[PDB]
Amino acid sequence: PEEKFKIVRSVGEECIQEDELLNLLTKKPEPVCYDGFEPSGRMHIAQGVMKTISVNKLTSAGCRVKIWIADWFAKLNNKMGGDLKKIETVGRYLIEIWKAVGMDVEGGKVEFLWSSKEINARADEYWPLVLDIAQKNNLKRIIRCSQIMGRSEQDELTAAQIFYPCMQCADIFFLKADICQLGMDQRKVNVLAREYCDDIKRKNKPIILSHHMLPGLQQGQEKMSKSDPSSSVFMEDEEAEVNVKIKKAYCPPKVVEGNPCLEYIKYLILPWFNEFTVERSADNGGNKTFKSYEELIADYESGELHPADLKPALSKSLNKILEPVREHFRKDSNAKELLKRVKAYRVTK
Amino acid sequence: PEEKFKIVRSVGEECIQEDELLNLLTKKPEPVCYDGFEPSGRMHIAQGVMKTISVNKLTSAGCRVKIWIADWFAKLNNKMGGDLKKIETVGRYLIEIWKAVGMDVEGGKVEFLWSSKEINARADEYWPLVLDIAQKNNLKRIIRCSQIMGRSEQDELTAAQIFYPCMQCADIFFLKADICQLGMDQRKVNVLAREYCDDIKRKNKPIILSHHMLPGLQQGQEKMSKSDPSSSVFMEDEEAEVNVKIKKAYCPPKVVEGNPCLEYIKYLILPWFNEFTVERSADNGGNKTFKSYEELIADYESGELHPADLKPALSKSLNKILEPVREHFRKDSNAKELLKRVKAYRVTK
RNA sequence: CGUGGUUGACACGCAGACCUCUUACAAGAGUGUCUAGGUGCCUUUGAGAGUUACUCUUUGCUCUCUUCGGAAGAACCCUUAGGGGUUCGUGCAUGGGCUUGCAUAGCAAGUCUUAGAAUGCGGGUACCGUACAGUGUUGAAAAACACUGUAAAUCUCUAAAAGAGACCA
Repeated sequence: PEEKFKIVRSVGEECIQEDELLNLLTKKPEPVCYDGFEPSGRMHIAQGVMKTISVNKLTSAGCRVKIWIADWFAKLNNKMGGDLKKIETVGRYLIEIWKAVGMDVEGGKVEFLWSSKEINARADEYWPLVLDIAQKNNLKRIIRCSQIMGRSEQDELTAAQIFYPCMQCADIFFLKADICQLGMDQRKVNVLAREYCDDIKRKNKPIILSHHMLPGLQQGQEKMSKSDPSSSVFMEDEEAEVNVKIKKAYCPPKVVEGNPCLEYIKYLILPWFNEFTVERSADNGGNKTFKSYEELIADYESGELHPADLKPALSKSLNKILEPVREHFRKDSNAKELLKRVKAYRVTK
Repeated sequence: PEEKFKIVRSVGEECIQEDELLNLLTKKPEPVCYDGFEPSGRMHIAQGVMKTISVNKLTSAGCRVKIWIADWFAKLNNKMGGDLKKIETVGRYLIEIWKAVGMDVEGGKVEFLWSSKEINARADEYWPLVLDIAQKNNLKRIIRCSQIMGRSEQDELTAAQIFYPCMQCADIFFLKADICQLGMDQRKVNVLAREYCDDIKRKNKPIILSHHMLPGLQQGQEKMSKSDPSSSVFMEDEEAEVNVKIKKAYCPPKVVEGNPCLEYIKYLILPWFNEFTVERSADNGGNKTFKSYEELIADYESGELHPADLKPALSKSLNKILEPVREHFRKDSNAKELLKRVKAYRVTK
């Protein structure tokens, strides 16, 4: 159990009630983890590789993982202008992406569940939960959750966006989930679920495992934005595109704070390869291999590792990571058509 | 058409866009009318007999009438504490009451539709309408509709009670409704549906027919309350209960304004029996039979008709109206059991 | 846009733009790459009929002499040399004066400037120079010329279409 605990706890940066997590792992052989994904356009790296890492860690720990393809949820936040057909193509594209990048789907522990299909099949189960969750929460509490949409409390919220936290909270119980492994931006809704548990006096509250939000490639971008293709590495970005984006990426020398390249290495490269190799000429200290983030940050702060050397190794590593996805979308005709259609779609806020 | 227009218009006190109503009657042979009824406990007189009068008027005018048994709508407002089983029992009790009092169900123009069964059967049609209606409407607008629940905008509104106006507005289109024949307290949500039509650019807006709210038997009670059994005549109230309630009813002499008994005569006795007879001794001017409300108010204000005579004749007329319901619930075992169970239930606000 | 090479090849000066790199931009660099269009000509053209949702408005596309009497220019038929014959190229908007009420102007309305070509845009034209692929040809290269097609790749790619009201909800 302690090994399982360490593995899962490594997935998220924040864990609410770690003791409950440990008890769950000891007592339940196959805990249920989920994450919810709006098919909101081209997938950037945090959705593909970081989520693959988290999910594979969870499955290796013995957990079952439900990937929630949030198609009506995409509509409610007006993605692709609310066209369910374009949403469905986007979701199929996303599923193909996770398959190609190395999601352990074949292990039989990962299930892709579509929100519309599942809720339609069992609406009698679902909507009562939505309605009650609303009933036990006052309005301001729901508005506070709007960040799950990438929207602020000051935004003119369409009342469908007041819906949105309600069904997302309901999903936790409809899916019978034990671990809420989601981004920090989902935290407010996840907490809501525990609050609801108090109102209904349900002892077994869901765990919250909040993941780090990978910053955007430009300065001061706490999170990647699909609206700026230049700040974000997309799963199907060509090697030249990746190289250019990384080259332009913010990376002041000897400054670790807010250096998005370093977080890319920390959260993407090291968790994937377990090591990071910087290839340099003999005059430049030669090749150096880093097995921990601490070594990288130490040499970077000292100035032994200069951004000019850091970024090329970085780009090479991401290109290696992304090559299987490019190959899949090049070889598989259905994935190729899905990607063509997705790239043809205008991204809506 | 003009005869049909007069008949229908006589049903509601307010009619929005009367001209649209006239065109509707001229163009569509069978206009579809609805009203929604929360199975919220014992049926007080205005829910049974006045609605029978209105519905029979509409059907006599050739309209189709859908009686909406709003059981999820009942749950959302915590009626009977939100238990669908007591809600269903109450709804069956209401249907039995409407059958017994003389609802023209045999005519084939009145359809009792359950919110649960209908919405569950066609959720794909229903819930998108709810979601879009919410999407177009800002939150303050939804809260303003809370009166449809018997709740104020200052009440701690459960977010289910923000659901409630949206679901009710959606009902209008889900039922494909042409005439919203409902109480004045529904007006705000009814108007919402017309506003929605502008937003979706739907030319054919639903006609809005708002009924008078029958006052409670006590002074200053603009509407009957199920929380005060003494102020409300229940359809199954025994003759003695009716007599006592009418005796205690507010009825100052020569004062017409705010006099409930006169309102019952105007809205229940005349529309039912087309006349009302006050039986008096020869020394008290003998029996007098009134064919119109103007005669009633004139003689009452003059003081020729004293409350001591008005109340007995009034109670006699209500007892005559209610006797079929008492007989039904006495003879039919299923109705008898339903009434027993309903009377056993605590009314929740 | 200038300097020299009289001339041209060919060099210097000016400016910009594209491509890579020194990164985080900024900043900087690099001949790494790109930078002549004009000329003159025609062009307000009546009215009707046919051309899809049903009808109406606005068009677009087709059939008759086809506003100043539009085949402008092109090309083909012949033709003594002046010509004719044949096919095609056949667009949109405003004015200001006078005149009816408005202190005057807008605002509501009538003829006139075939259209004040008067003012604009658009398009079709033949010549020049651009490059390119072909062809001949002078040239060891560079450089030079006759012709061929273009310079906006290209086509309502309409399945006529935009609105209003009907079938009627």
